[PDB]
This record gives sequence, C-alpha cells and structure tokens, in this order.
Amino acid sequence: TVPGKVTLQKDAQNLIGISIGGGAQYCPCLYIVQVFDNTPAALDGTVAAGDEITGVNGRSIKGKTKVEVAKMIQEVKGEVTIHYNKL
Amino acid sequence: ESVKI
Repeated sequence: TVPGKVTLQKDAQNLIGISIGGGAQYCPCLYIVQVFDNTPAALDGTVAAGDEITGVNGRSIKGKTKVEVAKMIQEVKGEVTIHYNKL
Repeated sequence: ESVKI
C-alpha cells in the first residue's frame, strides 16, 4: 500500500462525506467504502473507496471501533486530515 | 453496514 494523508475541510453539516468499514477484536482494520456526491472528500478527489484509512488529524485509528472512528471525525471541526492508504 | 461521516 501507499501511505498518504490529505487535509480535507469539513462541510456545512460537519461531515466531510466518506463511508468506512471495520470491526473489533478481530477486524480492527478500518477502511473506506465509498464517497458521497457534493462532499468535500469527493469534490476534492483524494479520499474514497479503495483507500484504507489509518489516521485522522494526526491521531491513530488503527485499532479503534467503527462507532469510535465515526464520532471522531464528526467531532473534529475545520481542516480535517485523513491518513489513507492507496491499495 | 457502513458508517458515513
């Protein structure tokens, strides 16, 4: 894979617009599923399906739960960074 | 299932 991080700013609804998928105690590896239209993540053209996320605003997500990561991004405001891995 | 944020 290729380690990469992009600084995407939050939208009006405090949602960069990006889906993920992961578990816990077996599948702690969180990854991206797809993107939504009219979203900063889509319009920007950086983070989307195929790219595995492994960081946010410098923090580490490789180990957290789906609900944990989701709330993490929703909590962050402004220039939100996402360390995705091109696969 | 896919949590969107």
